Amino acid sequence: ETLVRPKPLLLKLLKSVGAQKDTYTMKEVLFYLGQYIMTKRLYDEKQQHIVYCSNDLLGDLFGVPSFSVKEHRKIYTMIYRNLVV
Amino acid sequence: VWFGFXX
Repeated sequence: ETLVRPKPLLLKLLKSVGAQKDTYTMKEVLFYLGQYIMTKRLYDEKQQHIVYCSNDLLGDLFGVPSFSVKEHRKIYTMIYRNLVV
Repeated sequence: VWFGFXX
């Protein structure tokens, strides 16, 4: 995918789930975001499309308390504010 | 779209 440089608080989040680089592909960023959502249990297994990120750094970065994984455009918009290409 | 994530 395309090469992006996460801003400092997104880099911290990614490194907290074992990412090792300063520069990533978008596919890597999405992967590590998912690992973070899992390790912080920001979802309920019986409605797995919903992310609950209020009161978490993820919600601070994204600007929302919750979102659905089906909001493709909105998720990219929220991620891109935390990255430079 | 399963978090353990990305199509």
